[PDB]
Amino acid sequence: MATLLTTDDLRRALVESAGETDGTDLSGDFLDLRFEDIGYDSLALMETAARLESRYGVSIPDDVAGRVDTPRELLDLINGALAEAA
Repeated sequence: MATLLTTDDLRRALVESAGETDGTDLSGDFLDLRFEDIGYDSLALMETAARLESRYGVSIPDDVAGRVDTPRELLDLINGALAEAA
């Protein structure tokens, strides 16, 4: 048993990192939009990644980090990576 990454948790983490609360509303459908579509800069995005690692005790690999595009796939990746742990 461990604390998995949830929708709302992910939604919070993006906000907690950036703080950008103008124009971009994650109160709807964000998982299907790309990071740049939800108004998140690459730098602020990787800052968010550090927050994920710090919370769930995980770590995101170099190559796969730059191979994602939408939040959904990021969520799926870390969820699946946790699912491989017992």
